[PDB]
Amino acid sequence: PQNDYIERHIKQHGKRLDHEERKRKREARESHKISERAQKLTGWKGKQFAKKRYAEKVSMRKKIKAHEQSKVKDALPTYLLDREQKFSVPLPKVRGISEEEMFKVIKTGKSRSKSWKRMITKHTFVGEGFTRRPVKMERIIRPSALRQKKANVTHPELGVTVFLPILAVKKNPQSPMYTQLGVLTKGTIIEVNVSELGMVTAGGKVVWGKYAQVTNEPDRDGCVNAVLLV
Amino acid sequence: MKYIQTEQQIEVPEGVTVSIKSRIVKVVGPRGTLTKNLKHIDVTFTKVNNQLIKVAVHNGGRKHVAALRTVKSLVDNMITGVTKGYKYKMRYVYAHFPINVNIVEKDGAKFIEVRNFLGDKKIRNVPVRDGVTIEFSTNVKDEIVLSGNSVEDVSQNAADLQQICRVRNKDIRKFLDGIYVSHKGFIT
Amino acid sequence: MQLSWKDIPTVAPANDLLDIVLNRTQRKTPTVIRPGFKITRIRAFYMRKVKYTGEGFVEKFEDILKGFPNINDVHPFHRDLMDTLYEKNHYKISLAAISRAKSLVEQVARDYVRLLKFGQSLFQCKQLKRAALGRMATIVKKLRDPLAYLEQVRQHIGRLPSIDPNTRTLLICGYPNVGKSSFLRCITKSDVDVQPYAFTTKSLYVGHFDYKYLRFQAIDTPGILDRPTEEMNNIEMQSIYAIAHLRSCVLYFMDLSEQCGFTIEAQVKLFHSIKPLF
Amino acid sequence: MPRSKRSKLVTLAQTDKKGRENKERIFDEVREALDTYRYVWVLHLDDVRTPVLQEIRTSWAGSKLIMGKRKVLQKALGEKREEEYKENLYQLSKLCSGVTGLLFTDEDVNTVKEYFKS
Amino acid sequence: MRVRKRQSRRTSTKLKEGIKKKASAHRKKEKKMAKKDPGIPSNFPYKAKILEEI
Amino acid sequence: VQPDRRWFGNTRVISQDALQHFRSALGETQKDTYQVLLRRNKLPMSLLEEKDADESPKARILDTESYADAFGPKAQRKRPRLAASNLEDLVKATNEDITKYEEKQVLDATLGGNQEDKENGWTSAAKEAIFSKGQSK
Amino acid sequence: SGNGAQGTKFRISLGLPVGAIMNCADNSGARNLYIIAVKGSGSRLNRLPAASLGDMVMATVKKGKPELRKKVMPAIVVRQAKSWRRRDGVFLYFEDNAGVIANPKGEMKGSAITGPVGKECADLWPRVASNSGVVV
RNA sequence: AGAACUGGCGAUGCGGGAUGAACCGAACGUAGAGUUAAGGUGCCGGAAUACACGCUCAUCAGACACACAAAAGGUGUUAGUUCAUCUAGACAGCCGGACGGUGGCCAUGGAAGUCGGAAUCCGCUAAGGAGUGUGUAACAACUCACCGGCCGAAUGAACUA
RNA sequence: GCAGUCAAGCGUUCAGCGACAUUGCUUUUGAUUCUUCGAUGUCGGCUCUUCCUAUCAUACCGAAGCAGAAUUCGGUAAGCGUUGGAUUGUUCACCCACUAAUAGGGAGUAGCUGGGUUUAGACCGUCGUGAGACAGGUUAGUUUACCCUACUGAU
Ligand SMILES: [Mg+2]
Repeated sequence: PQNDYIERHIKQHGKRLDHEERKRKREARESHKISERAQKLTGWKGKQFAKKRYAEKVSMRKKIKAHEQSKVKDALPTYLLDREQKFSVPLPKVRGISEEEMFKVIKTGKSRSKSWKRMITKHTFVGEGFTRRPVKMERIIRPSALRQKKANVTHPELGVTVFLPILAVKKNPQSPMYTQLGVLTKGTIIEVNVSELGMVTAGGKVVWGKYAQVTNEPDRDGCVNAVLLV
Repeated sequence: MKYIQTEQQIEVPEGVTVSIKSRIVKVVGPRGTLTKNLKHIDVTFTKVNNQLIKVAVHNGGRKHVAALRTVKSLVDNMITGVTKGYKYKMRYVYAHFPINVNIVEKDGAKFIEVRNFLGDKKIRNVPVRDGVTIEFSTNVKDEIVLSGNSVEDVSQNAADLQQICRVRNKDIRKFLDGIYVSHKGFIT
Repeated sequence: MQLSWKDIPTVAPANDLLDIVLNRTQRKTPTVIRPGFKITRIRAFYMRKVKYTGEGFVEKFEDILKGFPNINDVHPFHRDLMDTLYEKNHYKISLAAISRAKSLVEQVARDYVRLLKFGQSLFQCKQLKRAALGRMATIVKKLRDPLAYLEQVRQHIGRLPSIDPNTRTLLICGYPNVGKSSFLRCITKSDVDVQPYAFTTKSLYVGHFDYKYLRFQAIDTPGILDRPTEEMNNIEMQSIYAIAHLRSCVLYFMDLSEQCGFTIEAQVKLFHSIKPLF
Repeated sequence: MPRSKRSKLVTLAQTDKKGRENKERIFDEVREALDTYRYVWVLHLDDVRTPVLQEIRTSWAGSKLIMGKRKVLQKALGEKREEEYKENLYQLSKLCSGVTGLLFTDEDVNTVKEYFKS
Repeated sequence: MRVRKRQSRRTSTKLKEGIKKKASAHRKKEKKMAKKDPGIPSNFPYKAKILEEI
Repeated sequence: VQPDRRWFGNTRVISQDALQHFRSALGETQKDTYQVLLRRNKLPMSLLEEKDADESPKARILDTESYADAFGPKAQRKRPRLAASNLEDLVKATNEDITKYEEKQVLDATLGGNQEDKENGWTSAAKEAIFSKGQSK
Repeated sequence: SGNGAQGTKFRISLGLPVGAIMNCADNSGARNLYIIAVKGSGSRLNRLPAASLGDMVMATVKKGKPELRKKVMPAIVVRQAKSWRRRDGVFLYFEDNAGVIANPKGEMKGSAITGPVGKECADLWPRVASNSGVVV
């Protein structure tokens, strides 16, 4: 131990007498083994084998193309080189969300026959001073687990995307009563803290906030994605 | 495309004769005789000049042509074994525990006995197949020579002899003890 | 722990680890659920799947973290050896990255379980479970290089020598090929190359012997040159720090023959230069 | 072969087959040397170390040694009298059997033969 | 030796109707999405005659 | 959704003078326990934070040398980086470090009582569930 | 048999189920041992693990020195009090069941053992026999 | 999903698709003879184990809807399309060369083509790439791209069905 | 998930679609995690039979720095096993004791069941001017067979 003992043993004693023949025969048989596996594997193992074969073939083709290319043979400053980088909304006419969905009837009392309550089962922004009211007064319920604070906004320019706090919701289509509720409901326009991106308009009036539109459905995702409206 | 007919040529040396039945092939020569039942192959034989035999398959497919080729190869191997014979040399290597090899006899089976392999107390007996003779080499320390007329029998015996000494559960990168086929050649 | 940290659990690369975890989650847990089942059943099934995946990833990361020797505050000699061999900065950075990935996986699993507890449809729960699995897969994929580096360093550390500094040990010093390996082989039973080429031993070699019923261990080292330590290889630094940290009594070997073409004057100059360590 | 066929061992080597272009070039060179030099010799060197071949080539800078495929050299020298490049050149081409081998030089025949003997 | 279960090949006409409806929908979807020569073959012994006629 | 110049409109633009005033106020203002906050007056706090510091966290060493370069089959890191410039400095920094490590080990061993479990092989009994309250979900 | 025990052990009556209390038979200061688990016990539905003479068990000190409280340590039963068939052809039992606390290697903590020590336990545990002044 | 047109079922028997509200056939009095639809002609089951060309060996094919799993992968098979080399000896098999400037420049304990970074320049050829891979601390040695010598004739590469 | 690069390919007639890879996303020094935020609906257990492998262990093997011990993954493998317990100021889990192991799932079971649907009782808070119910909470409150089949035995 305490060293490359296997290497020293090989250099002093060598491999097995049939080791070379065994390795050569296994290498020769590898083609038949691959062919048999391509036809015998089942139970989703065939899917993985086919995917790996596809990846290997693509990699080999790309390597061959690169080798052939080798055999054939914007104006950044010195301190920035060798470094990494109509008024229509991007998503008009979003799918309409029914009023029956997103409002789960919640039943209360020993005899659950006076529900009178509604729960919003979609992500919503509830401001900074939310402070739930008494139980007897609250009708619409938005669980805290569904309350989002920071939204992922992608900059159309520079291809850079940053995680920024949500400021407010301005225009949610489909009965903007939901806008008042603050539901995201992909297709909504929300204010975002653009201060991080350092956008400055003419006149020295640095912009720390701007509009943005959510591009992903938060119902089926654990994150909020939006496209910055430059 | 189901070729109309494909044939191959088998060369029979003057020193041996090969009588063939419907599909049973018998080879006779100085060293001995061999037989093989090829009734499952469905091929035809035909003499031309008493020294060459042509095996042909009419309306045979690619697989049938391959079977014809392997039949020709088997016939050639049998002829070579009958004429020259085959000689297999096997060497056993040990690091600490010497390997004791002896040809014991019980009821005429003539098992090959290997003892003290890697210090194991178990006695390994490898039966000797028909038509193959095993003799310990002389002037080549730690070597055993297997000879016979049939390639299949000698090869299977050598494979079994080397496999019976399998190193189980130990790192093959360190334990080099075992039995290996050092060289394959003809008796002549 | 100390003394031959050989029992570190092997760690597979990022791709292999992710594949193993996903296969285990798919196999051990049930995979059959139907839309006709109550929404509670589907929610429980998907939450259980996500929790199982998170638990598997957490267990793997915890095992990897525990296995390693925790280079900090182990021992000056062992700590310095690890720093010289595995680039202690990079080793600590990789292990901290693994620990951070573990916490990220825990947070992702908890958040996704909380979100999925409010699931309202089979498709929504399936999408949430897929999102959690994809987040875990991306976190694992981000760990590609550190896992590969840690596998190699784990192999090396398992194959490293295990000397006890507190014990009475010998140490051989001098120019390469002066006879350090030969002396170690002769004095005690050990497997060390005794070839005459420049650097026969590329690392430390240990050999035990008994004198007057007391256990002793001899240590052989590649050796050092007349360099002023401003520029030096890790091989020479290993010997330098072994001399510095170890209480061992050091023996300075010399060869007056034409071999070891650093003349007697060079040997004496090296001895004088290393005198502070002596 | 629809399937179950041999697979070529593809390797990313830098050299590529010269093709028929090299053969045509050697053919033209042989036909030019047949008239550019006063004497022609057929050298049967089955195998030789490349340094030895270069030493032989540089032994006389005032001469040219042509080698390559035997068939190409034979065709350049002519296979029949009906198309031989030079009179009786078919006879010389008929004599090549080994790994030839075609030396063109204006040096004295006796000197060349003595050098080859020594 | 301990062969496992085999998938039944029975038609299960409920599946017949389901597949018929699915195919009818798919054909309509494909139709809606729709709105939104090799020359002389080789190996022919008399391919030259085509060029002569041209 | 109807197109408009808003949404691509400017809403919350701030001026430099206001930013400077708020930055000064952050360090000037102090809180009083007898007074409680009612409104935070939504502000770009990001542009006002990042006060002066003198730490300069450790540089990204991985960028200069990757994991493979530090160690592996290639292992181009043939020499230690910034190692002690002299043998005397190495001895001075190692002899005292050994004593410090011994003192730290003694201090840690003063507590261990896991040593009894390690030696005698016994283990502490399971913590009673009653002592885990009130910490339920 | 398990670690520490030497040789094979023949089955005897199991008179010490989990949760049983047996008087301490060593001078370590413990008074009685509360058995929480039995080493080498079988796995079966609804079957409570049970110990016997010479078996190694994990038990907590219900009474005795405060230092020994709240911690579970291995113990070896020296008395059973339940009749068991000896191969010699006699059924015997002790006045009261008792055990001695020991380490996983079977080493004795107390320097002496009080009261009779079962023959099976003494034979199966060399350290117990060496620390036993009375056997049977 | 919202509409317009067009049939059936409801109120509908009968033969077929094993079994059926929508599928095919089809004009419902009681009878005799004959010819047919759709479906079938190895038995249950009335009718050719009929004739002719091919396609498939499946360690749970096939007789399964035409639609989701479905993008592809098989040194499993049959037939085709497009490009290449070829008696100026086609592919594959055996033996020889695989040079010299040269151990090319940076670091180096060791780095000679094959641990790492920029080059990757030129002479002689039939050919030699500052090197395709195995291995030595270091070369050495083995081997490949190509070429050369022996037999000889079709062979190779990508796609379609 | 969204926002981008490349194209093995498809192709308004070969501008558009597009496989495998790939960048931004959600404190680099194992340091902490003292967040653990609404499931309006139950789950969890006593006896007991069978079945699936997507195999925890036993059986046979390959690949792993597999020197040993020991450990990881993978191939076949359901023949046999997969346990004794604390916790309801909750128990959609959990800890520690052994054992080779304490793997995941279906048939569920008016056979028994504790939480839950709970009915005229009763006690504290909210609403309402009231009858009363609720955001709560606490508490006291049919049931087979001798008929047929199914199974175990017997003429
Ligand atoms: Mg040496």
